[PDB]
Amino acid sequence: PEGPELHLASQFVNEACRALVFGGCVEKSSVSRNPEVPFESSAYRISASARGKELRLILSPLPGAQPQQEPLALVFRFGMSGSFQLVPREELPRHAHLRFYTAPPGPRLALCFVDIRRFGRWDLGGKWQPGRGPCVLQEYQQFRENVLRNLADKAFDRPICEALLDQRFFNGIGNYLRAEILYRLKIPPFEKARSVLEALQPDLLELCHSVPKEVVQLGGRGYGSESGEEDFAAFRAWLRCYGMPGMSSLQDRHGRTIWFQGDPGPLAPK
DNA sequence: CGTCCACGTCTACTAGACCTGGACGG
Repeated sequence: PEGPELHLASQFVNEACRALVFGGCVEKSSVSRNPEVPFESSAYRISASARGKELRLILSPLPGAQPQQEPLALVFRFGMSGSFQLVPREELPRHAHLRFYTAPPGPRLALCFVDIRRFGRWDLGGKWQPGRGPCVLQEYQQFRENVLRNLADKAFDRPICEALLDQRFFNGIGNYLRAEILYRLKIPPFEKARSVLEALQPDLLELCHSVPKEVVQLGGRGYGSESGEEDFAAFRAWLRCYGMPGMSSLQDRHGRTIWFQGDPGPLAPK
């Protein structure tokens, strides 16, 4: 999941749970390093919101539910494969590591946080991760300021392709979005970040918002989409650069691949 | 059978580590 997938996931939770009531406990699958979720209620509603590469769930007891519960918040990161699914209670799609169960009036479902590689995390406390910058989709102006007020930061000495993954200033931008963003403007991926940003103080900071936004409007599951699935053709078809034939690719300093076209830029690995 | 790759953080000292599974090579 990148920012758009986080957003689509939060909006899926909100749509798919609009008319559901949950009940019972919050069940974490075995070998679940992540913490148990201490929360029981006989009738609760679930909602979500996204920020950057994080997603917040809110568990909200209906009036009169038992045990007494104050609404609880949980914040998820998706790692390389996190996702959410609403499934029939007994047709659990492994490796569903956290499970929320509908309550009886109706067919029994489980909302699951499904994470094959188990790189995802959650933490108790509905708090955004300290240090993540603002959301490039939902807090653009803040996002933009937090970049321009901070170019002295040594994060900006790095190639622009690397700086774009720094979640302290580009919360939500991942590996496919960085290629697509840089490609739209033909900025070499290994130009220096500060040089490309100081020019501002659509440009690069605007495309950091509207590019991931385009993916959200495709709807569907974005990068998460499955072959042959209908939203997977959409996504593949939207990509112009990331993994496309006729593009170059190189390894950045952390071993992540940056796709691009043409000039690799001054700071390339050589 | 294998090796390599993948939408990202974490954390223990800039590499590894943490994971499963799909594509494809022999």
